[PDB]
Amino acid sequence: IGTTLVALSSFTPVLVILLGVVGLSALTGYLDYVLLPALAIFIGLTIYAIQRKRQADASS
Repeated sequence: IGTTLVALSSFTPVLVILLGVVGLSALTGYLDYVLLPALAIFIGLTIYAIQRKRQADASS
C-alpha cells in the first residue's frame, strides 16, 4: 500500500498551495467566526512542519 501512497505524495506539493488559497479565504470569515475555522488551518500546517523532518524518506 505504501507504494500506492508513495506516488500519492505527488499531491503533497499541490496540497500545500491548496491550504494557502483557503488561508486567503479567511478574509471572507466573520470577525467571530474566522477564529475557529480560519485559524484551524494554521494548526494543520503547524504539525505538518515536524512531519517533513520525521518522514525522512523512510521505507518509501
